[PDB]
Amino acid sequence: KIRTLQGRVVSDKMEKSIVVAIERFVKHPIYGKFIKRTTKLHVHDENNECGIGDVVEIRECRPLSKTKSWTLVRVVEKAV
Amino acid sequence: ELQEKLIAVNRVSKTVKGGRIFSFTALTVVGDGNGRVGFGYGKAREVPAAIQKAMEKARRNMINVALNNGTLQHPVKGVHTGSRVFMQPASEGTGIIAGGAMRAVLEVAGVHNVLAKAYGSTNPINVVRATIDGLENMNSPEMVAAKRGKSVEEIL
Amino acid sequence: MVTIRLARHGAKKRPFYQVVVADSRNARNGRFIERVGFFNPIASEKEEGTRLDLDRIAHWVGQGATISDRVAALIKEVNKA
Amino acid sequence: SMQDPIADMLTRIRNGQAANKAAVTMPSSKLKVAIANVLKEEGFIEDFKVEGDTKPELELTLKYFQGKAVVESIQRVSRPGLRIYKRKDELPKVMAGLGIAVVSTSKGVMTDRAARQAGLGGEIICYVA
Amino acid sequence: ARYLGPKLKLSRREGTDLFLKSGVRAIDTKCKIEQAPGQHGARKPRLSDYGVQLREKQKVRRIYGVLERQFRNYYKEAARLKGNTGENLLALLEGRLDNVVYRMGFGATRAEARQLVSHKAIMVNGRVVNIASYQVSPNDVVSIREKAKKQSRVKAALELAEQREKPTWLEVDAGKMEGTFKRKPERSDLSADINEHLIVELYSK
Amino acid sequence: ATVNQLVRKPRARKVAKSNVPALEACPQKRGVCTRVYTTTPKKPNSALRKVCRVRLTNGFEVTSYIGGEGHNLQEHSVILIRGGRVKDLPGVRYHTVRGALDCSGVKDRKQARSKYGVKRPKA
RNA sequence: CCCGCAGAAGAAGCACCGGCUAACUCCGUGCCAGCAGCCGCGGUAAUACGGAGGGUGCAAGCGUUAAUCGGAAUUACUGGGCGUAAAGCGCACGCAGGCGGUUUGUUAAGUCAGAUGUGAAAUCCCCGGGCUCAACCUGGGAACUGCAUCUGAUACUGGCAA
RNA sequence: UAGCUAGUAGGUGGGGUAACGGCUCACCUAGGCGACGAUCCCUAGCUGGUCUGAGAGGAUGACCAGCCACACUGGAACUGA
Ligand SMILES: [Mg+2]
Ligand SMILES: [Mg+2]
Ligand SMILES: [Mg+2]
Ligand SMILES: [Mg+2]
Ligand SMILES: [Mg+2]
Ligand SMILES: [Mg+2]
Ligand SMILES: [Mg+2]
Ligand SMILES: [Mg+2]
Ligand SMILES: [Mg+2]
Ligand SMILES: [Mg+2]
Ligand SMILES: [Mg+2]
Ligand SMILES: [Mg+2]
Ligand SMILES: [Mg+2]
Ligand SMILES: [Mg+2]
Ligand SMILES: [Mg+2]
Ligand SMILES: [Mg+2]
Ligand SMILES: [Mg+2]
Ligand SMILES: [Mg+2]
Ligand SMILES: [Mg+2]
Ligand SMILES: [Mg+2]
Ligand SMILES: [Mg+2]
Ligand SMILES: [Mg+2]
Ligand SMILES: [Mg+2]
Ligand SMILES: [Mg+2]
Ligand SMILES: [Mg+2]
Ligand SMILES: [Mg+2]
Ligand SMILES: [Mg+2]
Ligand SMILES: [Mg+2]
Repeated sequence: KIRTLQGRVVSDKMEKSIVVAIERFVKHPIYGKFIKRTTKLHVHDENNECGIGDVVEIRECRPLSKTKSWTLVRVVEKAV
Repeated sequence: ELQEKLIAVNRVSKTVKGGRIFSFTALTVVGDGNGRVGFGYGKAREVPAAIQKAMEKARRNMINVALNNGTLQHPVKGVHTGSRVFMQPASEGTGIIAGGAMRAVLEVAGVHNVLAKAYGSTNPINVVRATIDGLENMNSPEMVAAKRGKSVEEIL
Repeated sequence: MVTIRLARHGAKKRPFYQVVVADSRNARNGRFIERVGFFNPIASEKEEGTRLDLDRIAHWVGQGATISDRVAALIKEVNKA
Repeated sequence: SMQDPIADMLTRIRNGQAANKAAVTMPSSKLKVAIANVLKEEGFIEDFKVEGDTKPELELTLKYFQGKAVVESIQRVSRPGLRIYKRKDELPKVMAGLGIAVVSTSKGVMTDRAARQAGLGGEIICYVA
Repeated sequence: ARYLGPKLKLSRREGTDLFLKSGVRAIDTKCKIEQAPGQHGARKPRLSDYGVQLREKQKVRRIYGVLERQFRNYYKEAARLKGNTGENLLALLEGRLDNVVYRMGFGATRAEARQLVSHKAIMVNGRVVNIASYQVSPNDVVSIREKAKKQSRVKAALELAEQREKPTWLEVDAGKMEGTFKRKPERSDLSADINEHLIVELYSK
Repeated sequence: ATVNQLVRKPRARKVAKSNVPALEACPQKRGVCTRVYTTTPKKPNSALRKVCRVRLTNGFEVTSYIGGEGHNLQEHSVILIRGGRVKDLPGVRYHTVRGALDCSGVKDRKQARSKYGVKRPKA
């Protein structure tokens, strides 16, 4: 019962870290239409157990660096 | 027992060899405080003759509408060539909130509490017909139950 | 020091105090934490001039909130009933 | 391309009413059957049936009272380009109660008058009056 | 403020009697009520809907002595209160202290009642009131003070009130110079010559 | 009209243009006269309108009509413009205030007296 | 705040009157002087200029000017249009993107219901109370359309499989 | 305003702050942000709220309250919870 977010992975070139393209379904305040405003983050990737195009679940932890504030807990649907 | 009213009087101008020929048009409305209501449009060289023709054509070609107590059964719209009208019922006390020919036709139609609005051109000739169409094409609980095969209490 | 005091409001010459718990650093009529009861010194009869919350005031006095002289006088008056 | 079969069904019904057609035929759907059930229960149509096993055709029998039609106004509130979701506290009332707002709720498809009693909202499919 | 000019002029402009005089004599015996004031009188004015609404509002304003700034607030209060806006405005106007005094009969004219209230000859529930727009509540008692209970004008007012029609919602004891406001007046208990629906439509323009 | 188009490019309110820009949102503005002269209006009107050229404190050099029958305005004077255009005068859009610091009120006028800065006649 | 003194005595002005907009006659003038927010008026009978009388609207305020919104459905999500008034790319292919036929099962993200925390107080509103009424202050409540979490529902969209 | 960024993105190891952190240093990877508008230009304190508008909305943030920045201008540090 810990607040977590699930999203794709876009880049793995950085050492021991990845990025997550969190996607959501937000309703427009004015026109009342549902859109997809994505959100990018920097997630710690100890042991580099991830890959590009993979679905991951993350967790909010202490800031590891200037842009790092999230860490992963597992990996699911390791599509190639 | 009728209450005839005059909405607008205009002056048209023909053109002939001699010059201009001027005629007068009159728009009138007739009502009785109940569902009976009608409109008339007359043209004549004299204002009294035009209004008399308008009254004669308005006393005939009348229409029947339905009111709950003194208001509209439900909000309703009316559309004509270049005039759009919206009119909804209200509570007893606020009166008639409308402008131009609308407040002159509803008053003789007997509707005492309504909120109305005009969108587009506000020409009296078109707005009177739009209001008449809007009052005609509105339904009552008994009328809608007669076609839906249910009861007024079941419809609510 | 977190304290319980009287913030003044109302029109001129007809004040109306509210017993609130706030830090001593903050202003009188500015920032506070909780509002506990009011006080109308010019109130007439058959009209309550004090509606303090004794349970809530004790909840803060047990944590360290001090009490002003006027607040203590009002507490004594309301306890005298 | 076809992207709104419910709206296609509503337009077929409206065109049949306009042309004084007794019966309307269309492809069948699990939601179209539910909508026709609500329409039949509310009396806007006489009956509905489905024929076939792999390519089911749904047939509706329209109702005409005193020579004219019954369904004077029929709209598609929610559309694929703009989905409409309203709670129970702000459910619409078509014609001040003389119309029906078909609502898909967590229990099924029902009118606004029946959904408010159950105390649940959902999607507003169409307005009929 | 208050209007200090002629009153029969306003009555002629409105086309009917507004009860701004004592009523000992008739209106025709004092002025030409059928003729509008000014050089261009003796002809019936031909007015539009806005004009007739303005005349309907001005008739009430001149009858009750209220001004536009104090009448718009009354209209706002009537609209804010639930129920018929037009009836609530009339009820609030009738709830004015000067109007209540005039209805009871302690003052021959509403202006006289206002003057008495200003000069502090009237108390409500034993407490004096110095405002001519005090809102009277049901079950209230309005009595004349001892210092001004021996007024020839204050007794001629009752002598004219007994000739005039009596209010149903009020009670009065002429011997004690006292009256009771029983209930809030209704629409049927007022005059039928005032079309209050012309004021709501005027103020919602 | 399409909801997607509205989301992508929003609906923009057309900008309102102020017809009195020299005042810089100020109702009244003091200035120094530069040239007072008569001007000929356009059709169908035919008259001679008193018009002064003024230089405000903000640096704007503009034009102002002079109302009333007669005036004492001259060069190197100081006036107070208020705003308001003259339609039959294509090129001036400002009015002056009578009874100003140096502008004198009109003479022998007893109607609409407040608009021309004339004192109440003793009676 | 209350009680005696004498005496109507010390206390009303502004704007407008051709239509829009409620309120007209006379006198001086003569496309001159001039008014003006728009239509516009004035070139010898001007209800439109200046003055007088009268009248109307407000009132210790009345007019003018600057700014915002409304009317303006005249940026239209609610709430508009593109044959001829302004509006369909000269025509096709096509990435991202937007949308998507039909059945079952499951997940329950959007959506739907309830609960908890919070959404400061002040302000709006409702029911009252107190300054001789009101403005003003004040008690309680509602509301703050939101956000986060949990408990669930599965009709629709979407994720997965067949 | 269609390309920006080299302490720049990350990692390892020291140093440093009351505390995590390129906050700083030495080295190693060439990455990071950006069409869902990076970068650049102009204007502007923000909110509870206020005005108008029935309503969605539009304008604005004076006085009451909360948050931030400043004390002639540009930087600096000590004492001190
Ligand atoms: Mg138009
Ligand atoms: Mg006043
Ligand atoms: Mg008129
Ligand atoms: Mg004038
Ligand atoms: Mg003349
Ligand atoms: Mg004149
Ligand atoms: Mg005069
Ligand atoms: Mg708009
Ligand atoms: Mg258009
Ligand atoms: Mg063309
Ligand atoms: Mg064209
Ligand atoms: Mg083409
Ligand atoms: Mg599908
Ligand atoms: Mg969910
Ligand atoms: Mg919820
Ligand atoms: Mg009270
Ligand atoms: Mg609050
Ligand atoms: Mg599915
Ligand atoms: Mg898709
Ligand atoms: Mg380095
Ligand atoms: Mg270390
Ligand atoms: Mg380190
Ligand atoms: Mg600034
Ligand atoms: Mg609007
Ligand atoms: Mg802002
Ligand atoms: Mg200085
Ligand atoms: Mg410094
Ligand atoms: Mg230190």
